[PDB]
Amino acid sequence: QVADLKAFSKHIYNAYLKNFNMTKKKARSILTGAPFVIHDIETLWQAEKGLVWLPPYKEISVHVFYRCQCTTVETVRELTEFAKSIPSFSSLFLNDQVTLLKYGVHEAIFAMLASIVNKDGLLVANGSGFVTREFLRSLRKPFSDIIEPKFEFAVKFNALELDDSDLALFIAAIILCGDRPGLMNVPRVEAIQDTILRALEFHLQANHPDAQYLFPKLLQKMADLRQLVTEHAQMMQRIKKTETETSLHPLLQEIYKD
Amino acid sequence: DLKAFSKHIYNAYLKNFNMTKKKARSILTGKAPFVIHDIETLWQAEKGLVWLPPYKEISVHVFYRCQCTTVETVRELTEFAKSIPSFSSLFLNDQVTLLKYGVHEAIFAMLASIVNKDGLLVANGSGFVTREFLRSLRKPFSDIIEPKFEFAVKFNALELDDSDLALFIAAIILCGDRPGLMNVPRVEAIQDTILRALEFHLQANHPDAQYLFPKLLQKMADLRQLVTEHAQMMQRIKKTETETSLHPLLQEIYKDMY
Ligand SMILES: CCCCCCOc1ccc(C[C@H](CC)C(=O)O)cc1CNC(=O)c1ccc(C(F)(F)F)cc1
Ligand SMILES: CCCCCCOc1ccc(C[C@H](CC)C(=O)O)cc1CNC(=O)c1ccc(C(F)(F)F)cc1
Ligand SMILES: CCCCCCCO[C@@H]1O[C@H](CO)[C@@H](O)[C@H](O)[C@H]1O
Ligand SMILES: CCCCCCCO[C@@H]1O[C@H](CO)[C@@H](O)[C@H](O)[C@H]1O
Repeated sequence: QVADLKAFSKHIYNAYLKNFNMTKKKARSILTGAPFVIHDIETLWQAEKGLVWLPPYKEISVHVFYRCQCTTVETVRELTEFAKSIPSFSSLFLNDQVTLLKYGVHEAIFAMLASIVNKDGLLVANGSGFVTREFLRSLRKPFSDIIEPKFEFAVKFNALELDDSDLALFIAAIILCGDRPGLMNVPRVEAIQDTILRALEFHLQANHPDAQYLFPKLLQKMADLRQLVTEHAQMMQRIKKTETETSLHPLLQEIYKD
Repeated sequence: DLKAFSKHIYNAYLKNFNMTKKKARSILTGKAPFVIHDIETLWQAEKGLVWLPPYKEISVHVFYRCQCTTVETVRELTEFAKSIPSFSSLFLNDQVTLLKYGVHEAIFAMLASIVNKDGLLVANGSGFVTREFLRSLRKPFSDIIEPKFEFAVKFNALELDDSDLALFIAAIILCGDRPGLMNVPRVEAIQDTILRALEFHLQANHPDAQYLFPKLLQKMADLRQLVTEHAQMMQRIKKTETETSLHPLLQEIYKDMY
């Protein structure tokens, strides 16, 4: 058990290093010293005009909302490849894999957004841009509702000071979740998750030897993320109800379908 | 390119399907399987001569063995599909949608390879269960059997070989009008490529065949009707035979078929 955990953790980290475009290590070097700062309409237009970088244009709040969907779609592709590299995730039947991804990606996305964020804003477009928290909060309701809860979570999450190797096991535990609706092989997914959680506590003891209560704090963060996604899906429902001209990407339609 | 397309599909077929039609026709012709034709021969077959939920009765036992072969063939069809150009490029939920509505059409076409008018090869060709015995099972279980033999005899009269079947099965899976497909234009495009490859392949492989390609297009329509009728019998069995188990994968496949 103790010898198999270190190899397991290393395999998952490699799956992480191989599949995600931005690491917290890379992100943290960009945010400590250059990204083009986007803080109003004019700089946002600048960024789109090649300094940094879709359905037909409409308005600024809707354009940003569309760029949020695009990052989700791309992060889902990365999370799908990550999960496939996970031990025995690929042994599940394909429909169980889709179930885990469907109900797990947004929990993992919000955890991973914390890596590319500080209290003042968000790295965008491979870290070549930085969009400020203040500009994001200046958008129109209902679109601005979805913004600040994610910053409030990320600031508290970044306080735990996790690194990419911790995060790789954290995300894997989010995905391999046994109580997802419609899951076929519940005992098999619970088994995989228990191994990942075991590997995670072992990894934390070695990587953060002085850290107080870090494993149960992380388990609590997993419950916070489910609550965060719950509130986020509620706000997406309001956007769908009250902003009928605004489009939702087909993949997000499938994720949010009941 | 188009020959290369067919050769790639053919190799993914030989790589992923343990029993080929060539092999099956060698066994069934005589280049010798234990014949299962009644209760006693079936018992001998289970007692190591040839080879699950707890036993209930004979007709349910065979019904369970039918489910086991579907589960195993879905696994092979999943890997065959994942080896097809641009099937893997679809999103995973679209891949599952195609398999969900495609596997039984492919399964019934592929079962024709291991069948003659008298019965069916079982357990890697080591057994042969007679159409006679299968028809003699209790209703409602026996109802699922004879429409399949009817289809297969006529299907075998076209005298396809494994090279033809590989493209036929690929065309069945990559099917653009499956319910709930996300990227219909991309699936329709892949299907059109397979079908053009098949037309081209049948020209070379069956030069003297008359109307073979449109006959095969008609067999694909016949397969879809055979599966609709089969799905209705399966739902009636779940209604009237509450003690009989249905494998979870089959529960998920038949959940929304009418
Ligand atoms: C740590 C918290 C950061 C909070 C910021 C809000 O970020 C988000 C909130 C919610 C979602 C979930 C989506 C909603 C459609 C889903 O439902 O899938 C995604 C993002 C990700 N946003 C971006 O990456 C982003 C934002 C702006 C721009 C730009 F440059 F245009 F301004 C470019 C990219
Ligand atoms: C012309 C083609 C063949 C026709 C014969 C009927 O065969 C079938 C009909 C319907 C299905 C679809 C399933 C049903 C649950 C689904 O709904 O998925 C599968 C089979 C495949 N049967 C077997 O392989 C089989 C049968 C008997 C035994 C044995 F030895 F125990 F008696 C062992 C294996
Ligand atoms: C192994 C490939 C064949 C799998 C076929 C079974 C697919 O079932 C479907 O899986 C989906 C989750 O992914 C659910 O949303 C659907 O409710 C369910 O019907
Ligand atoms: C790309 C991996 C992430 C996919 C997440 C979205 C999955 O959507 C679900 O796909 C299933 C078909 O497979 C359908 O049965 C469900 O109705 C649908 O909600």
